[PDB]
Amino acid sequence: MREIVHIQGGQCGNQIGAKFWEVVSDEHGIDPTGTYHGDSDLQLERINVYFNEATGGRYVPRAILMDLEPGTMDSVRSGPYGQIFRPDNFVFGQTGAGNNWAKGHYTEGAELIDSVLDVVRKEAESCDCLQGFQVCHSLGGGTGSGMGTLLISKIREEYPDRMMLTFSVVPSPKVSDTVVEPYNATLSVHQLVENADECMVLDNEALYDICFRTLKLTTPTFGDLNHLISAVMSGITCCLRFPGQLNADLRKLAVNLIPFPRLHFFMVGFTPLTSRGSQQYRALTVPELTQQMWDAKNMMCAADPRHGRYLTASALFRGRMSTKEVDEQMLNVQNKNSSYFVEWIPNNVKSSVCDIPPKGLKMSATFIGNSTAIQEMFKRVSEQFTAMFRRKAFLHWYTGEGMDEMEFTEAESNMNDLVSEYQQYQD
Amino acid sequence: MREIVHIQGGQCGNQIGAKFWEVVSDEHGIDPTGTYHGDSDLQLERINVYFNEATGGRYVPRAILMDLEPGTMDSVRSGPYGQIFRPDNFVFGQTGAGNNWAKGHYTEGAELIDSVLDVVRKEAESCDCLQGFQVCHSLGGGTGSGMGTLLISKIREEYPDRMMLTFSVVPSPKVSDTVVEPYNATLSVHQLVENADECMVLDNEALYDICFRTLKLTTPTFGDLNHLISAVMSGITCCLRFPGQLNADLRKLAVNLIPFPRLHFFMVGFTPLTSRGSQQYRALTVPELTQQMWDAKNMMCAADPRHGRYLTASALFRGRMSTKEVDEQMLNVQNKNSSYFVEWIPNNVKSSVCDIPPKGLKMSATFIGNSTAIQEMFKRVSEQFTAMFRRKAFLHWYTGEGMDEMEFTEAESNMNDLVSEYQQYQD
Amino acid sequence: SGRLRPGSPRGADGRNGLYGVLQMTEAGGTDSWVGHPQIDPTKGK
Amino acid sequence: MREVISIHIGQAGIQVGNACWELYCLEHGIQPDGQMPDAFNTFFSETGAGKHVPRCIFLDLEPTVVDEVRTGTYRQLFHPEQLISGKEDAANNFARGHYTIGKEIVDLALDRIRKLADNCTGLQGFLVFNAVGGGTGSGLGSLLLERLSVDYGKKSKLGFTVYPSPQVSTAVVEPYNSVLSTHSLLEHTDVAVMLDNEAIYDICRRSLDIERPTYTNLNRLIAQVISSLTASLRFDGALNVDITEFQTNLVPYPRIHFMLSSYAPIISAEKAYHEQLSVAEITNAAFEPASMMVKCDPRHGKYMACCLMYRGDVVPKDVNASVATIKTKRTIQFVDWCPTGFKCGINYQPPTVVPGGDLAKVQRAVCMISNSTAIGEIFSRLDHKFDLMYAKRAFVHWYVGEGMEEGEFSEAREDLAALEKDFEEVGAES
Amino acid sequence: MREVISIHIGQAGIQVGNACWELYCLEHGIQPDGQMPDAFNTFFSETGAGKHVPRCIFLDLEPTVVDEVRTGTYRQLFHPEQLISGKEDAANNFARGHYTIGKEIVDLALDRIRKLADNCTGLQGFLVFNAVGGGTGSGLGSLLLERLSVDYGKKSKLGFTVYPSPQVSTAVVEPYNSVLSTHSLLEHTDVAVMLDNEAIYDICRRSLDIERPTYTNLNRLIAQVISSLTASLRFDGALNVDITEFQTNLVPYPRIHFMLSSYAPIISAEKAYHEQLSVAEITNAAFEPASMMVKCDPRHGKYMACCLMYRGDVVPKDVNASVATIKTKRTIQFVDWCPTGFKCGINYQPPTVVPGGDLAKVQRAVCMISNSTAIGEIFSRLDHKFDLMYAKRAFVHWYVGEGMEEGEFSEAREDLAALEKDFEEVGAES
Ligand SMILES: Nc1nc2c(ncn2[C@@H]2O[C@H](COP(=O)(O)OP(=O)(O)OP(=O)(O)O)[C@@H](O)[C@H]2O)c(=O)[nH]1
Ligand SMILES: Nc1nc2c(ncn2[C@@H]2O[C@H](COP(=O)(O)OP(=O)(O)OP(=O)(O)O)[C@@H](O)[C@H]2O)c(=O)[nH]1
Ligand SMILES: Nc1nc2c(ncn2[C@@H]2O[C@H](COP(=O)(O)OP(=O)(O)O)[C@@H](O)[C@H]2O)c(=O)[nH]1
Ligand SMILES: Nc1nc2c(ncn2[C@@H]2O[C@H](COP(=O)(O)OP(=O)(O)O)[C@@H](O)[C@H]2O)c(=O)[nH]1
Ligand SMILES: [Mg+2]
Ligand SMILES: [Mg+2]
Repeated sequence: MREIVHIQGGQCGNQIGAKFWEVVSDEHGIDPTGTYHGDSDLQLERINVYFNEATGGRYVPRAILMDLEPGTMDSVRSGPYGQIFRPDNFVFGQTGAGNNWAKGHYTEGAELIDSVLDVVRKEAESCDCLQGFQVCHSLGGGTGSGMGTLLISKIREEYPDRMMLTFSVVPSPKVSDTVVEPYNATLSVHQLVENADECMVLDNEALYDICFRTLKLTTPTFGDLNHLISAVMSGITCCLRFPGQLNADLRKLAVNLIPFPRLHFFMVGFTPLTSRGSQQYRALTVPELTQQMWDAKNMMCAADPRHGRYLTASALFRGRMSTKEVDEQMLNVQNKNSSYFVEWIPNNVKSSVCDIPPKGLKMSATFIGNSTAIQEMFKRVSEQFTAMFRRKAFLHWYTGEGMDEMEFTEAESNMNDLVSEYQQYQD
Repeated sequence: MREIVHIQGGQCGNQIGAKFWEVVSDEHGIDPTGTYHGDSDLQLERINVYFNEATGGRYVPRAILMDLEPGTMDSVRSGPYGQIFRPDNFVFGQTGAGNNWAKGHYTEGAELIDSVLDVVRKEAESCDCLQGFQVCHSLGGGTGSGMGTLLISKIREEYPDRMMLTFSVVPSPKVSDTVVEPYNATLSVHQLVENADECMVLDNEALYDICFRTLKLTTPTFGDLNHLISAVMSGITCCLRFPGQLNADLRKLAVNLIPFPRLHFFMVGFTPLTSRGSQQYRALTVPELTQQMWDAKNMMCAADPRHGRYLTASALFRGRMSTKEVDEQMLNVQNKNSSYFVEWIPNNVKSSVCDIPPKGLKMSATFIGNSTAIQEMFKRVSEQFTAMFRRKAFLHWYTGEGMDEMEFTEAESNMNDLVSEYQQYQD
Repeated sequence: SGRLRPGSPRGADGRNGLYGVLQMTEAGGTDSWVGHPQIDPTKGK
Repeated sequence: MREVISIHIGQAGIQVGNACWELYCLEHGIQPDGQMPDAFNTFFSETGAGKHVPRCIFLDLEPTVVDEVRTGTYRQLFHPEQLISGKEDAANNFARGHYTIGKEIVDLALDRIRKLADNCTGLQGFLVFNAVGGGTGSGLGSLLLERLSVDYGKKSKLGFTVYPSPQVSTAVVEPYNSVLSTHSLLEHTDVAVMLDNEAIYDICRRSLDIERPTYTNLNRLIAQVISSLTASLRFDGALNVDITEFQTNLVPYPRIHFMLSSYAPIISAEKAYHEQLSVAEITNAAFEPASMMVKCDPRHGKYMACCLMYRGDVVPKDVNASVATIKTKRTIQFVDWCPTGFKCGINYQPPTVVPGGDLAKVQRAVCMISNSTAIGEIFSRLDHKFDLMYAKRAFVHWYVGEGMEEGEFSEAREDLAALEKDFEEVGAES
Repeated sequence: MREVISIHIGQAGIQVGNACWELYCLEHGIQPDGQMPDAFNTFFSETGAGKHVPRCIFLDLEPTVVDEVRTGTYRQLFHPEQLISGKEDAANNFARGHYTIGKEIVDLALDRIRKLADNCTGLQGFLVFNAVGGGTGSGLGSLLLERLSVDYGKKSKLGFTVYPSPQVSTAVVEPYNSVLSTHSLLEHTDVAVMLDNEAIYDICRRSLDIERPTYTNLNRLIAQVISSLTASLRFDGALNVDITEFQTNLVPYPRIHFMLSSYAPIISAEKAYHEQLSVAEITNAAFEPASMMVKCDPRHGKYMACCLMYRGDVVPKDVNASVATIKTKRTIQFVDWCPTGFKCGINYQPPTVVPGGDLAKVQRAVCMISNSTAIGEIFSRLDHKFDLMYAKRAFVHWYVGEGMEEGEFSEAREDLAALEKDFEEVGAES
């Protein structure tokens, strides 16, 4: 009876969430038409976490699609599993932010958020208990970053005691898909640190490495990256949707993975990822997944975990398994490389067990890691912002929408403060 | 549960192990697909020594295939029993060694050896207990000689308490497959004396004589030659894969056969070699097995046993056998010709019995000999090296990768030291 | 009432998505590389 | 919905647009009468029962180029009164087209713009097609952009203007007309795209291997540049790029908005079967200096920002792989203050080929438009040639008589001087 | 992946290449149009759907031989821009091929290897074909190897080169071009193979039994020599040898890299039935001077290193026995400091007969490449005739007019002069 409200923002958020809602609907066994066709009573035991009951057995998701370009909302309704979402949740604009963080937040976003806030209030007050809010967006954009972080500010000042899981795709240091990546990202982090309770960091080049090195996929397309991100988000909330031996909901991971309130950026990789030619050769055991769990290449963040010590790590094992084999492997990794973990918080990595695995999987695990190794990623965005701000390049679009010079200095201020605190605990 | 991790290096090393995993799986009963089809419980009792259990009854060998030319991995994959290996264990590069020891050890070795040790440490840490590593290569080439000795020196630093069983195909006196055979051998033997715990010396010219005199084979291909060495490699570990009356594992033979750490090169022979015509005429008894064991032509090394005295020799008898003819025949070979044995060791020869014979054959035995007559094999290659080194022939290629002239002098200095040590105990 | 949606590109072998790759079905298929990342199966000598 | 109004000024605007609208009908299946046997909404208007009318006006003082469209094969596609004509042309004079003969026609033009603006729901931009070498495209072109800015504030406009070549000049007063034309291109247009004739001439002789190309061959492939740029509003893909997206990614400074253009795969018919069309090599062909649509060397300056309009069956990994190899090469130079310099946009429909055209059917396509500091030499050669003819007061008495006086040559000159110091100061390392 | 780029300079290079690419299509089933009805990666790149384009360039100053490829039966096979032409020929002038009319083509050339370099994954070597007798083969050949050295360092450029014969020569100015081109050939080419026309004339007369051979019949068996040594990269064998295998095993000193060539069963159709071709017999016939590609007696010198490439049903024991028979024989003499004088290479695929050719279908063939001390007798021959013409200063005003000065001939003479002492020093016992 724990509910989380799902909100998708921007082209990145709408595309990831559409593939995300396909997976959890496939996991819960509901057809794209909207009825139920699964063969287990455990699937229907907890559907209220993601679905609202409707007349005739229809299960409408708790999804609110919010964006600027109407082509994006036309894309999700055209594809499969696009008829499950209610059109009353299809709030959208016409102008398009054009990757302008100032346009999506201050000028244009005022005329849309008042419509979005009414919709998310409708979904919140319908359910009895709000576990939290799960939003998906990116940081380099302007539709999902400027307007998405505006939603985080307004929904936290009205719901202050509820969780906030943000799955954000940060800009890649290696490759730039837009020109205004550090302008949008540093302004988005400036809003997310005081408002978002738990922030998840994704990036495209880490998804591309997994699909080539581990998964060995010839043509990893645009939708293949979202499927692994979808596998992440179905793994975080495995305690809410399914019973488990040791329970770990969103607040369970909130108190465990967050030592200090500013340090909440995490990084997650999915464990049983193998190539199609190597499925029959590998033996799936608890030590086998654990070795793949702590490898640097299996992580969906380009931050190198060998560089920075782990403050706190969490694992969400799924399936029928021996509980100390999960436990002793956490003790096994604590002793083999103790320097890679932090000292003043002893016994960093700690786990949970759920007895319901995903479909077709005998065993799986979702690993959440709060490490100080993420500071090298943020300073890469920070050094790009400082290089561009000294010449004030690509800036007159931002100040044309009502953004003064002070907001960029404050955005660089706490960005350097955030990487200072991560570096301070690394010593 | 005494595991052996197998590594194959170079063109010759990949081909010798391709027939090796074909023979040892045929003894244990694994089909080329991967399932088990043996008719005895004892075959599956000890399969952990060479195979890893996988999901669905699949068995994967503890084999790492390494080279620099992708032609040979096409040869082992297209050949029979080539699908059993782990696809993750196919670690190699694309540049090709070009039969240069310096290139195989210094230039491209830096990028290759980093990835290979990750595969090897994965295989070693998976099993509970290690017995040793069984590597196979040649000393005339550069893809398995320079790269293999770089691996052997690196793996002995990581695991100094585990033995190193290496198989080397040394250059021929009569012929030469490569022009730089003395350059490749004298640098490789300079690395094998301090890293490899014991070496078993093989060569084609002794195998060619065996394939024509005893076997009477019309067309001995390299597939024919590979089976003769591979039949030994099953017989060395027969006490490990099978229970026996007098067990002798890979450390049993190490302390018995090796008086001094520098003297660890052996001349090897497989005993019950018969032609197809003479199968019915020869009666498989131990006394006639002993005379074929101690025949000079049956040795698979070109060094003639009549020239030098045996320091210590060992026999690995297999089959339903009683232990006087195991002992009296080894006693009779002492008293029949005591001049051919070292005086200051009483009962130089040695034997052990395993009661499980190979497939379809009643009696079998594998002979290991550590004799001082192998000095002329090292004397000849040292003689061939000093002729080329004085004129500096074929050296501008070797010094291109970064080998100075001092290392060639040090390699030759160890050859004269090693050939004098064998002559020291011969007198 | 909408937008023209052309076919999203599929490389080879009809790999529609990560359904088989994740949910452990249709194993034994071809891969991008087995050794060095440049090479691919069924290509070689 | 996504709506764009494409105005066509001067003879070069009509001839490019006549080829541009040839390609638009074949891409969306529109028969030339206007009857289709929702991608059409970007350039065509739904009209009653099975009729589609373009969202364009063909305005030119010269009647003979407009009347070719009226008697041509597209007599029924276009609205009859969209094709605004005039009595006599501007005679390659900026003074006539902007002051005397263009005043009575531009008032009829804004009436046409308002009716086309009310029909469309959400207008996203203006694609102006003209040439700065002629009087009508410069004089009336500057006049049209003045009234459009005050009538429609903060709304994007894209300028595809053909500039004179250093070697080939079809008229004598082209340096005079270009300097007066570029006075309006700074403060009014938000995006200006440089074009040049002799560079596209050089592409046709080498890539298309045609020995004597005509203006029709130049106009057919510049249409492919426009259609690749606007393909995101019509056809969706992995990474859509809006028209308003272009201004934020390609205009770092308000007076720096001139951009080069490049269409990467330009392959003739028999050439294509032998050629391996790959994402990596097409991206490498995009940055090749002879593939520039403007006669300029990108090696002289440094790239400020870039946008890559990918089309066809392109996986997003390969463009990611291609961009990484582009950054590694030392032959190109990026400016020091812009580490994130690439915009990538993938569309899932390959570009259609007109029957009888030189271009062959290709599965992939990359349109390369970049903001560069190498564009400064293109304005310098026009600046130096302008001051040579102005030194002895040649071809001034034509401009003096019809409205303009001697002062306006000075402010047009010194505004280009402010432009020339803008490129040199910004491109200089700090 | 393994691949080699073939480069053919000059009329001798193209005509061998016409015979070469005739042969390479037969082992891979490629029709002349280019459609196979995956071992072709060494020479063919899979382009599009079912079309293979050769990994070659046909560059020549004279257009009269490259258009024969264009108008011939292999029109559709080769890419049209791949074949490089020129306005005028070198007219057997090394100065024209290197300085005056050679620089304008080599810039277009290096852009074409570069695109074949990016298309291919891991390059094994370059196979360059030229003849030192002509100005195109010498001049453009000397330029092209120099540019590949500074662009692709330490890549094994394995060369096949045609040299003037003593008895029969086709041009007066051959000794001048041979000495000049050799000076660049020492410092650039890693592995070079010696070819001479009159020895193949004796081969066609004695073994193949043709009274009047033509240049087409010469290059048909030359292409068999090229295909046999590269067959190890294409098809798997017992003892494979790569391009990098040859340079580290047949080059004892960095300037002593002039290896001889020989072929085995050069046997006509009716001669094949009666001949008992065995591994021992074909090895003995390989080392005979009758089967040598170059008119030089190997009995005068010592074999420093020899490499045998076997194709077909070769059991490894019989080639192991044939090594012992040659070394035991007193007539074949080795140098005293190289006991390991031989290298064996066994491939499993027999050579493919060209239909309509003079060679017969044979199960077994051996390509004998040997590094000897008898090459210096060829270079003592070229040194003597070069000094004869240079004494009276004949045919020098053609060269010094076209860019060169007098000094290049003396330095090329001294550099080639040090070669025959180097071949004498390496042959003398110690
Ligand atoms: N790309 C392209 N450019 C053209 C074409 N036709 C003419 N031009 C350019 O236009 C220039 C001629 O001046 P215009 O701007 O066309 O003259 P105008 O706008 O008609 O002004 P008036 O001639 O006075 O009526 C030439 O220098 C060409 O560079 C064409 O078909 N395609
Ligand atoms: N083996 C072989 N040699 C040839 C053939 N054709 C010509 N040659 C030799 O090549 C020599 C000249 O080679 P090239 O440099 O290629 O002649 P070219 O390219 O025409 O040079 P120019 O005459 O200056 O234009 C002649 O002396 C011939 O001996 C041929 O078809 N096969
Ligand atoms: N993994 C993944 N990344 C995406 C997806 N869509 C967009 N992105 C990333 O988001 C960035 C562009 O953001 P954008 O869509 O313009 O944000 P918007 O302004 O909210 O629409 C690029 O760097 C992409 O890599 C997606 O479906 N999956
Ligand atoms: N028994 C056996 N020996 C082989 C085989 N292939 C090559 N050799 C031997 O290996 C030697 C050449 O070494 P090489 O393969 O070049 O070593 P590499 O440089 O590591 O590849 C020759 O003397 C051959 O006799 C094989 O399949 N079986
Ligand atoms: Mg006109
Ligand atoms: Mg010629």
